[PDB]
Formats: sequence, structure tokens, C-alpha cells
Amino acid sequence: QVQLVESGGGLVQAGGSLRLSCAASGRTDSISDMGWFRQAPGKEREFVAVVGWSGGGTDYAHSVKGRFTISRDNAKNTVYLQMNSLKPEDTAVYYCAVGSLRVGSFSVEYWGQGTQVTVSS
Amino acid sequence: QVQLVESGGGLVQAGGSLRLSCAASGRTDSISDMGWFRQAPGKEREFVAVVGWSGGGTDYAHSVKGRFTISRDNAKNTVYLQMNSLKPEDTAVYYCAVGSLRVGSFSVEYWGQGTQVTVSS
Amino acid sequence: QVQLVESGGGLVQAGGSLRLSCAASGRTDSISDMGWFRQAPGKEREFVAVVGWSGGGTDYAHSVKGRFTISRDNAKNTVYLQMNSLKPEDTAVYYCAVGSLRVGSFSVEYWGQGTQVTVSS
Amino acid sequence: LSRLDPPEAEVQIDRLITGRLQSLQTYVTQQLIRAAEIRASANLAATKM
Amino acid sequence: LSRLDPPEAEVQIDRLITGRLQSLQTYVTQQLIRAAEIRASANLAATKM
Amino acid sequence: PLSETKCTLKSFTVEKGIYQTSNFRVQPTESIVRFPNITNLCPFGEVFNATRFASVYAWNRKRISNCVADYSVLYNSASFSTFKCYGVSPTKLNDLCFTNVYADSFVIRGDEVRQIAPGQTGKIADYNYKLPDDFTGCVIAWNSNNLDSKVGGNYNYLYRLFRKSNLKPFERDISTEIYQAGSTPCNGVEGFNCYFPLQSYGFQPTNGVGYQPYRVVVLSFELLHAPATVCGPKKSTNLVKNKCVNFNFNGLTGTGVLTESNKKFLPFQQFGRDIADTTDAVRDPQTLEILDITPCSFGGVSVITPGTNTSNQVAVLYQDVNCTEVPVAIHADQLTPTWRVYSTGSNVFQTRAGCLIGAEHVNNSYECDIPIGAGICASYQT
Amino acid sequence: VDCTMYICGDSTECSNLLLQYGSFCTQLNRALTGIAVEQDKNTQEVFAQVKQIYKTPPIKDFGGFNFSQILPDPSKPSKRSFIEDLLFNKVTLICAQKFNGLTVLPPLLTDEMIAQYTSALLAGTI
Amino acid sequence: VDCTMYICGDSTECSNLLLQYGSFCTQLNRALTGIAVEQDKNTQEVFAQ
Amino acid sequence: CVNLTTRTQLPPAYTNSFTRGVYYPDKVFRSSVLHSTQDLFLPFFSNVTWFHAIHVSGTNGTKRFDNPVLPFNDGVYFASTEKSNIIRGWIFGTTLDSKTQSLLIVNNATNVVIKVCEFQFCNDPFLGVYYHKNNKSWMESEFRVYSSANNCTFEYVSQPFLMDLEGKQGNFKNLREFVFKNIDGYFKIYSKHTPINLVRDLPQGFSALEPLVDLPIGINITRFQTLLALHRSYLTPGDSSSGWTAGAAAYYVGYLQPRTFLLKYNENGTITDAVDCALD
Repeated sequence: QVQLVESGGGLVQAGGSLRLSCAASGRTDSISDMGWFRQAPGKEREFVAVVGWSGGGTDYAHSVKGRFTISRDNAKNTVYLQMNSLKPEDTAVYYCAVGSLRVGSFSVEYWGQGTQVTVSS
Repeated sequence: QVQLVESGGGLVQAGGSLRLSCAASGRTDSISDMGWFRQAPGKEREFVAVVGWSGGGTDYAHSVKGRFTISRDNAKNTVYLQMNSLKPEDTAVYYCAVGSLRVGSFSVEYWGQGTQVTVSS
Repeated sequence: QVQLVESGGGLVQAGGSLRLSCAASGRTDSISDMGWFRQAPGKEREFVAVVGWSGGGTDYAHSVKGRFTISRDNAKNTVYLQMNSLKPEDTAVYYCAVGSLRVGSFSVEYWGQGTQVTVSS
Repeated sequence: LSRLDPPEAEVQIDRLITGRLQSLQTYVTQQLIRAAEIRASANLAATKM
Repeated sequence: LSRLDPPEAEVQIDRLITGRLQSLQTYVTQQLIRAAEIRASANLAATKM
Repeated sequence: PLSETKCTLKSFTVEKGIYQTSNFRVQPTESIVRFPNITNLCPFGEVFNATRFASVYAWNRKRISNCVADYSVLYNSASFSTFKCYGVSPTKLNDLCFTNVYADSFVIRGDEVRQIAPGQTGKIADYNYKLPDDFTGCVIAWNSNNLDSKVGGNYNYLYRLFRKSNLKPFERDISTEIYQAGSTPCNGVEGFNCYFPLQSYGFQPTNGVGYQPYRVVVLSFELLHAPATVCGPKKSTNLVKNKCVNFNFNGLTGTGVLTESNKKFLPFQQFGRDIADTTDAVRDPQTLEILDITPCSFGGVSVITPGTNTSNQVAVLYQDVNCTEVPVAIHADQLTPTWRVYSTGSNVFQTRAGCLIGAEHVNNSYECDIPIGAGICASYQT
Repeated sequence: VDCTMYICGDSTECSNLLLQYGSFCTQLNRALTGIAVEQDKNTQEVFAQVKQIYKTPPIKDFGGFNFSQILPDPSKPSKRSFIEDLLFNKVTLICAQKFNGLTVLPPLLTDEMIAQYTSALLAGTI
Repeated sequence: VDCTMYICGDSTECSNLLLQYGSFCTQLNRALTGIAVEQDKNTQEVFAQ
Repeated sequence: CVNLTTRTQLPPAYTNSFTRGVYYPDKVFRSSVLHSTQDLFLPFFSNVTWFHAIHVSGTNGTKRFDNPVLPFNDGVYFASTEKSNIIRGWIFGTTLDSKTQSLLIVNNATNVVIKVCEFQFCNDPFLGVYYHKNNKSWMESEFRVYSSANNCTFEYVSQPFLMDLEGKQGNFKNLREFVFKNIDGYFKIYSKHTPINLVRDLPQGFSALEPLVDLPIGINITRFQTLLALHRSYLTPGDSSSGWTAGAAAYYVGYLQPRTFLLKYNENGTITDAVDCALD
């Protein structure tokens, strides 16, 4: 069973930067893509970002296009997600999710515990 | 001296789940037992959960026994506390405390900054 | 071309401390002295701190002398500025400048993006 | 070259050259020993001739 | 040693010993082969005398 | 070559004999890329060139797999009004293989093409076609007045406007239940504050440009860890023979000369290896013939000359090369007057050990002076 | 063996990285050249021991002794004895290994010249 | 000398990593076997005359 | 369908597999060289499981309807010799139902079918044989392998390829072998068709199995079955009793194991012999 461990996060102000790391352990030999999810209190989860096995083909949400940055370290099996031009609407608990990019919905076989990120005004 | 950074938590509804993580840096080669403390407003700090170096033999407070889970990641030097079936009475400020399990009183050697956790009814 | 990325900052109470970091990428072989500047609203940019290639011989502004601490890490090409004894007058938009310290006028070859720093009374 | 960017490619190529050079030196030492043996045999053959 | 800190100096000078020891071992093997050849030549010269 | 021989020995004077200075090799001309006739094309034309188009609320979904996304033929045609791509460049995805591809086709108004966007909100986006935040595909639309219009107008299209809740991303549901407001429930009748979810949709020739019907096809490309099923158009270059050039046969890279061969492969065999498990025979993907792979020149450069005293000219010997291929073995870049004389011209002799330049072959036999190989020796005497 | 090309195949970066390992490839090339010239000298001293080339008389009359099996005959395309032909046929890939600088074909003395030397030695002895 | 066991003591991962180095251990075993056969041949030639 | 009737169960038999079960490790041509490779191969002289389908003449004879489920493991070797084309396909999957995706191969006396869907396989899948009084030939009219088919993912068809279905007696004419491997999301199959004149056991000859079709399916296969052809006893020439009858047929199930093999290649790339480096 694939296990996900999260680290980082914290409290940041408007216009600041933050970094997130999600590590995968177990049967990770059949894992190529990992995505991040956000949900506001009382709101459903939504796609944020994803990174491919080769480091290319990344897709970002429309509200976050041109602002985020993601990178995958295959040697350490850890993906580093960089935040730039943060906005108070980005205050939610971030969940790293391992899955395969499917047309219609980004299916997730196993969801990680996740961590919270707070952005103030 | 050991430096501790608190992360995780947030605002959750009744019956939800949350996770807390603290990172230990410095002379961590002499740390085996990790303890967690919470401080409700107007109340003194109280025990929450403890995890051993090997990850087994964990203990929890009687008021929260059977609902709280704590795990330690030796590779990342991070200890994760998982809350299940959260209640409004659990709303307290959780502190990252490092010490050795001494009979009679948990002798904490290093104290963290603390994190805010809120549970709504 | 040299690209500068700013990180850190935020809102802190009076008497607190914060850390500021600026990263340089690209043709970094011709980078020895990095200048640090802040820009208050309605005020021109003023010198704050500076670092050298060897990490020594740092000079500080008169207003911030004796209360700041900046160190440059050549291995990671990152400079960390630790600021203490903060006052409300220090609230400004902080920048990192890369160039050469010339007598009479600090010659700057590359400019960064800036970070938000706020100090409350 | 294609799969990995330079930064670790230099060390990967260094390891590859180290292994190949070790193999080549082993082969050269074996060839030198064989050449010495064949030189002794040829000296004996010339003496017998 | 002057420019670089011990944490990376360990690996740098370690590579230094690896290379220098490989060169020294190659030189010693070549010298041993040459010494064997010279011993054969000296034995032939002594027999001829 | 005399200077090179002098500085290889670290001395301005040299003795009679043969010295090896450097090596030579043959550069690939440009490249070689080969591929078979074609892989099966995706049925994108069937969806694009479709006589019947489903409604926006009942958009048809087609599974696209085990083919090639040959969209380059239509990308440069510029026959589509909108070709906006979200999250990826339109041409970047061509050189990449996608595991799962789905095609959705529907007809909407000209002004409604903006509603088909990732995360877009509106009367059509939230009720007919909803796109998630993760939209790696592109939206393609073009005019359809010539086919979706006639005298008297058309009334074969329907759309959904009222629903209990906002549609989930890529969620389709068809029902005849009448939407009823919570404040004034109808309990199964068409009363006040109760409207049918489906409404009449049509177009007429008198409509403006923004009101004319538009055929919209949504193509999305996403990646799975499973083996890929859809890829991009493959390119194939011309095939050359008897020339040293890099080759790329179905992903197999290498350098060598591809010549005709007499060996016959099995119908399923593709590559060929020798005792030293090195590729030496690769079939042509286009047509069924076998081409051998051989090294270009290898070899080394040896200089034959007497001592610097009483003689100054030198002779150059190239090992394991043919005299016809000598002028292109690391040349056309040196200093011309004293290097073209030792690379081309007369005094060209082909020996067993290689090609000899600058030495005149003599039928007479003399005692060996400078060893070369195969019983051939060089002397400065006339 | 070309050490630079054997270790790195038409790779400029690999060659540049190899250049900083000293002159090892030069040492191995010099060792191989020394081995080759050593074998050439060994063949020369083993076979080229007679100053001239003696020839047997056209009439083979040696008091009843028969040397047909050891003297070369003009009937065969190669002027070699029956025993020499049998030895060459009996002794039997090197040619298929020419893919990483393994260019191996400098015979200093051909088989024909070695056979001629052997025939001259036999004629002189007889 | 058993190369695969001398270098790696009852460790499967060590053997797996060593297998990536080619046939160095096979070459060493062949050289040692040839040395033993040669020594036996010299003994037989010296004594069994 | 429903549970099949007349299900007589007897302990399975075994027979020597000899040197059969050798396939090309890769599509690489080799000429007059000896190559050593490590791959999933059937061990030489293995005790391959014995299966047979035949109806003994007379009332006391016992007809067998053998169609059990067997594990797949890391490789399955399938062999079968016949003379009336009884075997036409196999069932592969993990849970053998619609819960998990599976793949199925069928040959309805025409073409070749490869389908990968979550079929609801019945407990006794088979193809019926019918004999019209006005269409007096051999054809298939009963198709009850699965209750229903849905969730199409793969589909393939072939040109009409049919043989005589007459249940003639005598020596067996041809023998067919199949090797199934599933690794790295790829399902590779190998086959080899050779003519034989024997009636019992396996031939002592050697023949390599060339690849036929590579299926890029990432589904996991843990169990497999075998399709059988059953003739209608109530409507069979000569036969009159109601029930089901099976013609003379037999199939084999071998298991592949990780072994080192020394393949021998002839002058034109055809494998002529092989040696397993674990026997003696």
C-alpha cells in the first residue's frame, strides 16, 4: 500500500511564498503523477497542480495559472511545490494525492493526510 | 538546544479529522519519546498523546483514548498526531514538547511555539 | 541575465524577529556583493544591509545598525537576513539588489521583485 | 545525456569512465602478463632453433 | 582545504586518494613487470658469462 | 605532419621509423530517421466531419485509444474559428504519447463558445457542459451555418437551464423531472415557479454572426502510468546508403554505415546482434529489406619519415581505411598547403594495413628500413 | 585500442571529463604499442635467423632420404609444405570485434615470408 | 578465491549490486584456475620425467 | 447459463513435457551463435498437467467435460493437439466476473477475436455445435460464454479463417502450443503450429514459439480457463439421447519459472535447440 507523508506549510502573508513537500513510500514503482488538492471550509475539493514522472506536462488550475511552480525529485521520491504571488483566497488545507491523469476527472487511488496553509491579507 | 516548528491543524466541523506535525532540528540523536500537550483557554496544559522511538507502545489520555492516533517518522524526524471523531471539547492550542517519559511527570526538555486548532459544534 | 526571487517577510508584533531571504540564479559567477533595500510607501528606497563574497566586512545602515543580522550562504547561493529589535518605522517593501558596491552610489546590475514586510506597534 | 540534466550527469559519466578505465587497465595488465609469457616462450623457441 | 569546508573536503580529497592510489598501483604493476623482464635478462646474462 | 611527430615525441629531432600521432573518424552527414508506413489514425475526422451532432446537454462521448493524434493536418489548415489550448501549448503535446483521450462534440451558439472554459460559470457551463479546473485539452470550434441551418429555421436542438444543483465537472444526467422551487413546491405539476429543465433551442439564417450555430469538439489529453495508447504524428526521413551517418530506427540510436545485405531475417525479427552483442543489422521499417551496420573508419594516423637530418619530407599512413575515404577523414579544416598534399593528389598506395600517402610504390624489393605491416617497408633512398 | 574512443563514443563531454584523469589512455596506448613491437621482435628473432635464402636442388636425391612432407611444393597455390598446410588448416570473432577501436591487423611478417624463411632454413640444414 | 562471496558475505543486495560490475569476479576465478593448472603442470614437468 | 450436468470428476493425471515450451526471448536476429538469457521459461522435463476431452463408446463409457479454473502465477504454457478444431479460445482474468476487468479470446469458427472487458463469465462457458437438417454442415449456434458484455476497451477482428469441423477419427493431424506472459503491463502470446502423426503423449522434437500478438493491457491476470466445444447429443448424427457430447480433444497447462537458458541459433535465425541451466 502506497503511503503519503507531508511536511512544510505554515502561516504566510499576502504576496509571500511557501513550499510544500509530499513523499511517497511503498509500491511506488507504478506511480508516475501526483497531484495537490484544496478545499475551503464548506467547499468541495478542487484540482491545484500536478507534475509528471519526466517533469513535463504539468497542468495548473485557471485561477492559479502563471503563479505556481512544481518540481518532482525522482531520486528522493518527493515532489516540491513552490508558491508565488499568494492571495488570501489560497487559505485552505492542502492535500497531496497520488493518481493517474484521466480525461473527465483526476482519479486518486490513495489520498494523503495533507497539511494546512494559511494566507493572510 | 533543539528547535521545533509547528504545522498542521485549522478549523474543522464536528466529527471531522485533523493532523498535527512538528519538526525537530538540532541535537535530536537523544530523542526517543515524543509527547504532545494542549492548552484550553483558562485551563492548564494537559497530556494528549505519546509515541515511542520504535513507533509502538503508544499511549493516550483517558478522555481521548480510542480517538487519537500518533505516529513518528524517523527518516523525516517528524511526528504526526492524527485526530479522529473530533469534538468541540478538544478545541485547544497544541504545543510541541520534547522530553523523556518520566514516571510522575513528563519531563519536557524543549518547548515549541504552539499551533491553533478549532473544532465547531 | 540574473533572476532574483524574494521569500519570507510578513506581519510581526513589536519587538519580534523575522527572517528574509533572496535567491539568485543564472550568471552568478559575477556576483560578489548583494545589496538589500526597503521601500516605504511614499518614500525612496534606502540601504538596509549588504553582504560580501567571503561573508565578512558587512556594513549596515545607520537607522538599522546594531539590530540586524545578515549572512550569505555561497553553497546554496542564498542570503539570509535575520532582523531583530523591530520597530514600526521598519515597515516597508523590502528588495534585494545584486551588483557592486561603488563609492558614492551603489551600482546595481540586477533588480528583484520585492517582498512584503510589516511590523505592528 | 537525454534522460538526466547535466548536474548529476557529470558524476554519472565520471562513474562510467571510472568503471571503463578499471576494466581497460585490468585488460592491459592481463595482456602484459600474457605478452611476457609469450616473449619467454619465443626466446625459448629461438634458443631451440 | 582552505577554500572548501570539511563536509565536502572529505569527498574531494577522497577522490584525490582514489586517483593517486590508482596511478601508484598502475606504476607499481608496470615496475614489477619491468623488474621481471630485467630479472630474465640478468639470468640470461649470468648464464652467458 | 613532421611538426606533429616532433611535438608528440617532445623533441625537435626525430629518428628513422614510424610514429603514431593521432586518430581519424568520419562525421555523420546529417541524420537518419525511419518509420513504417503509418500507425492507425485516431477517428478524429469522424467526430469533426460528422453529419449529425448531438445537443449540448446530450453531448456524445467517444473513446479514443490505440491510435495516433494526427491533429497537425488540421492545425495548420486554419479552418476553425477557435483553437485555444489550456495548460499546454498546442504543438508541445504533439511530441508526447497520451494513454487516454476522449472526444466530446456538441453544437452551441457563437457567443456561447466562451462558456466552454475550465472553471467557467454561466447558464450553459453550470447546466450543460462543465469543465474542471484540470483541463489539459483544447477547445475547438468552427462555423456550422452551412449545415445547421435551412429555410424556416431548425428546432432539433435542446438545452438544460434549470437544475436542483450545479453540475459536477464532466457530469451528464438526463431526466424528465420538472424542477420545483423550494419556496413554492409543485408536487409533480407544472405550476408557479416550476419550469421544465429542457427548453427549445434553434437557429435561423437571419441570425447574426454571434448567433449562428457553431460546431464545437472538445479534445482532452491526459497521462496514465499504463502503457500509452494515443501518440503524435510520426516523421520519416529519406534513407541513404553507403554513407556514414547517425541512424534512429524505432528509437535505436547509433552511428555507422547502412549498406545492403544478403542475410534474410525472420518475419518477426527486428534487430540483429553478433557474438559481441552489438547491433549490426536493422531492418528498414518502410520496406522489407535488411541493412547492415558497419563502422565508418576507425583507424589511426601514423607518420613515416626518416631522421630530421639529411631529410625533411614525411609520409603519412592511415590504418584500416580505404584510399577513397581518406580526404574526408578529419580534413577540410587544417592548413591547406602542407596538409592537402599529404591527404590527396598522387603518391597514393593502398596496402593491407591501410592507405599510404606520400610514398611512391616500387616494384623492387629491398631490405626493410621502416616497418609498416604486411611485409611493406619504407626507405628514403631513391 | 583507442582508449579515448573506447571509453567515450563520439561524446565531447565524456572526452572532456576523461581528459582530467591524467594521461592514463596514453600510458595504455604506449603499453599496447610496446607489446606489439615486442611480438614483432619475437617473431623476427625466432624466424629471421639466416642471413640468406637457400634453395633445395631441383633433383631430390639425398641418399634415399625423403623430405617431400617438409619441403614446399609449387603445385599448391601457396609455397608451403604438406605439414605446414595441415597445421594452418587445423588451427582456426576477431574480425567481428572491430566496433570499439579494436583494429587488430598489423602483421609485420606475412605467412608467406615466414614459410619462405622456414624453407630457407630447411634447405640450409639439408 | 570466491569473489562473489569474498566481497559480499551472505548478502543478496550486495550480490545484486556486484552483478552490475560485469564479469570481474569471473575473470578473477578464471585467472586463479589457470594459475593452479599452470602450477600443477610445472610440478608434473619437473618431477614426472 | 446454468450449472452444467454430467460433471464426472477424476484425479488429474500428469505427463512429461520434454523440451517443448521454448519461445524467442526478444525480436533480435542471431546467426550461428550461442546466447544465454534469463527469462520466464518452462523447465525441461516438467510434469505438465494432463487434460483430455473424449467420449468412450458405449453406455458404460464416461464422457468428460473438463473446464476448471487454474492459477496464472508468473507464466502459463498451453499446449493442445486435435484433429477437429475443438479448442478455439481461452478466458483470462483475476476475479472472473464483472467486478474486475478481464480479457477474452473467442473463435466462432471464423475470424479471431480479442476482447478486454468486464464480462460476467458463467461457471461453465462453452460453445455449442448444431447440425441443421436443411443446412447439413457443421456450424456454431449456441453462445453462452457470458451472460452479458459491457465496458468495451479493446476490440480486434480478423479475416475469415475456418477449418473442417467434422469429427473424423484416426491419428491426430496438428498440434498447437501457446505461451502466455503478463509483465510490465504487457500481455505477450507465442504460438507454433506443427504437423504430427502420433496419438498419445508429446513429440520428442524441438520447435521454438514465435510471437504473434503483443497486447498492451495493464490488467492483472491470476486465473484462467479454457473454452470447449460441445456437440448436441440429442441432435448429433447417429446419437439420439438428450445431453451434451465432446469430441476427441486434449489440452495441456504448463507453468513458467525463472530459469537461465542457453538458446542455440542456426544460420538463418531459427532456434534449433535449447538447454536449461538447472536440469543436470
